Amino acid sequence: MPLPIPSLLIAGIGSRRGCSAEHLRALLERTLGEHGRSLAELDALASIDGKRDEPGLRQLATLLERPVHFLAPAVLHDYEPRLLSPSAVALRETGCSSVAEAAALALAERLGGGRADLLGAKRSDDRASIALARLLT
Repeated sequence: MPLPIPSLLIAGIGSRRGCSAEHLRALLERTLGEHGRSLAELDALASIDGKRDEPGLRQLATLLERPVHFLAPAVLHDYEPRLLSPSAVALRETGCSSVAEAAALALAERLGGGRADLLGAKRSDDRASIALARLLT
């Protein structure tokens, strides 16, 4: 009996200082809606670990009752070659050319144990970026 899928869906988030839970949640909702996915289907949120706290992301994780994992800059860098939206601010600050895309892939593959795929390029506004990754199966 092959169980194909714990089908896994992860949202990677990169955000500017101060970005609210409500802002993030609205961007997240629109991003999921583009791909015909619902908040209810997310398994976890991912972002980059650093010193700065982001109360907005922790609050969003509490709203969703789902975890947020913060991943080492070094782990995210491993995903540079597979990113869809190679960036500046990001690359400058974090060494990583898209925090949202890298963190979504990196977490999906870590929780899921095989190859992950982005659903599309990240969606960004002035304050935050969201990317979605799933298990290649």
